[PDB]
Amino acid sequence: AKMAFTLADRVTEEMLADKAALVVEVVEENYHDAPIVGIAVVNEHGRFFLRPETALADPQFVAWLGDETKKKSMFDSKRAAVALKWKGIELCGVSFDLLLAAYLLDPAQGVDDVAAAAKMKQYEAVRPDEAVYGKGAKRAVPDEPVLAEHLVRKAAAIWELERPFLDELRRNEQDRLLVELEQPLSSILAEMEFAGVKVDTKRLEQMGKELAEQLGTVEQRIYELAGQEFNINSPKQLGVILFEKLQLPVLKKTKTGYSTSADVLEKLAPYHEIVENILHYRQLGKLQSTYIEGLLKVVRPDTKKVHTIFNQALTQTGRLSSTEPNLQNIPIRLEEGRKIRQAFVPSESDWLIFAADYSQIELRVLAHIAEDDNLMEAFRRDLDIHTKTAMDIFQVSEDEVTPNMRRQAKAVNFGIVYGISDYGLAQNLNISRKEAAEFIERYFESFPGVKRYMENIVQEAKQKGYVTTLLHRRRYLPDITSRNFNVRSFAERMAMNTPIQGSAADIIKKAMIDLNARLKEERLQAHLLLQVHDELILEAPKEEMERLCRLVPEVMEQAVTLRVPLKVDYHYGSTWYDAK
DNA sequence: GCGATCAGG
DNA sequence: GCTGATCGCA
Ligand SMILES: OC[C@H]1O[C@@](CO)(O[C@H]2O[C@H](CO)[C@@H](O)[C@H](O)[C@H]2O)[C@@H](O)[C@@H]1O
Ligand SMILES: [Mg+2]
Repeated sequence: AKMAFTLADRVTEEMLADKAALVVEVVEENYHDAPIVGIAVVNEHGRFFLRPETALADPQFVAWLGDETKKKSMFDSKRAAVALKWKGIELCGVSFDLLLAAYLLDPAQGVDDVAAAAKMKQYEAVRPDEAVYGKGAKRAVPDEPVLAEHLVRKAAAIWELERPFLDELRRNEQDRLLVELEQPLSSILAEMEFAGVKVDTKRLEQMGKELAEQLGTVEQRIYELAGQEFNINSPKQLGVILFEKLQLPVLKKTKTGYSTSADVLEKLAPYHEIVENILHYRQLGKLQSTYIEGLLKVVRPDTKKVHTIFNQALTQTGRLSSTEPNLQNIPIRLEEGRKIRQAFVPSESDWLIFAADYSQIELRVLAHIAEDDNLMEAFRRDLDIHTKTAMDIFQVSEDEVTPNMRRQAKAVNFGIVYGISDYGLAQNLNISRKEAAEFIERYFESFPGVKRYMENIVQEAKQKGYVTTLLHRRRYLPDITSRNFNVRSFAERMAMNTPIQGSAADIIKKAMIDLNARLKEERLQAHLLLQVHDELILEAPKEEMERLCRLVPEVMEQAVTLRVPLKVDYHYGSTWYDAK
């Protein structure tokens, strides 16, 4: 059953054909400055395995890799491209990425390796990576014979699977989504990750010192009020102190014990002074452990930069995710946590951070897809959407909208943007499910077009089995037919929400591609560093700010043309914190 | 390893 | 509502 192939000791001309399935294996999960353990090539002439030290030192092979006219089919090309960038080698001509193809066909399958993608087309002549490399403290690279056969089988699977995957994408009207959006985006993300973001470690360390002192003060105060010392970080130990020793009311319980989440503590604060201190401790501890110590752990000592990895094939909405570190959830709401952003600085002297964000892109997308007259008019007038929503649902003039009314209208809009249930809204506003439902009812009366859309999209999901986005991304919802109210309800809200969130994801991805093309045409040194769902973060020479102030918003606003305009806000400064 | 927690959009 | 990082405890 063994698969034939040549275990080459040298690179030959037949290995450099203009079309091939290529495997440049990086076993380490985090591929930054990571080892390439082997290379496999499959083309019209045969199957070949090459030792990295050999292939990567060969001028012809390196030239072949960087030749845009020599087309390669791969799985997770970004991983290979980045690992190669760290070695000063350019990878060009990737015309098909099986990971991205599988992801577009069905994001819910969780395809994470060639074997998983192959199984989608009943191809099983390849082993899962985990079976070959193991996992955890057991994860390691097998002897050459085992490694070589695995890489060749993966290349062979890619070679065989390109056509059927492209055929199905074509049927789904997703061929352009792969070739014109996701694949070009993959290269841009590779550049962003490789560039990394500079961190002011001295500043971070100084902050940690301060928090350490503040944590010590609050920590001691907590034992003072509790009358004893315990592990505040232990929900179990803390639960004992709060609900047994101090006799605080049990307003909520968890699957295993007493609930001590912030929302619960907030309600208990009036009963005892220890509560506010626990909350403060929680806040400081979160910053210290996750955003100070955690960040410092992944900063590269030599360059002082962090190189995140964007997972482009994970979410069912089309959004990106960020890891090691996660740069999509750096604090900003509270001033104390916001200061963390002062640690993210430009990578060069006299450069600045530039940040541009879409203003309410999700609700604008909803106005467009639902063709709701009221919502479209609101955005055409560039109204404060929360104030407008409050005016409509509570039936009052703009002057009559109170701060509490706007806050609740804003919560309703938040619920619409993320597709939360009436139960979730009730929880967020600390009201009854019935009152939350009444708010939603009033909203649909004010925005009948949105109501019709939500009804129609649910019916469409049930009829076709999936829902789609502006650029044809797809999400299957098998649970839409469940006879279980909760399971079905969740699916219906995803049917409602995915076209909204997913289309917003499509738009910013296209904006990134359009922006990089524009930056190159204008020969600006400015470059993308991060994407945080509805915002783009760049760095550039201070002398390019004025040009970026006009260029970036324009490109982002013109990425697509909707029934309502798109609006982009922007700021720049010496640190990410200052780009506000 | 996994629940409980909390950060962002 | 989701994804990722932390912690404590299995
Ligand atoms: O290279 C990213 C790419 O690989 C997958 C597996 O095919 O994820 C792996 O690498 C990520 C970055 O280190 C990890 O977060 C993840 O746990 C690991 O399996 C894909 O999901 C991703 O698109
Ligand atoms: Mg915004």
